[PDB]
Amino acid sequence: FDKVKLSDVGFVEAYNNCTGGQEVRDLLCVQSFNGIKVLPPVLSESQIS
Amino acid sequence: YDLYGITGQGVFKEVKADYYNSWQTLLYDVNGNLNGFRDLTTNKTYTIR
Repeated sequence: FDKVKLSDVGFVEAYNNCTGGQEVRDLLCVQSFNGIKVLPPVLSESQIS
Repeated sequence: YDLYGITGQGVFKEVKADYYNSWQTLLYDVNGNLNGFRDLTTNKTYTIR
């Protein structure tokens, strides 16, 4: 999980910095603004672990 | 907003930008969205989200 930035649990962390209006230069926040947002899977990554 | 003809809606966040030379005023991004703006009547800068 250290190597890959956009891991499974990291997506919602990457979505949580989108709403506040701070450092909004990344591309992931733009995709959610037009409906293309990644959803989490059913099982959490803690659960599979 | 209707900024000098450009129509759109969003927030305004005042940030002390730089290097808007003399003629170049409106800061577009790669995708043809409006991402930054300079007022001609106040010589101030903004960034739009």
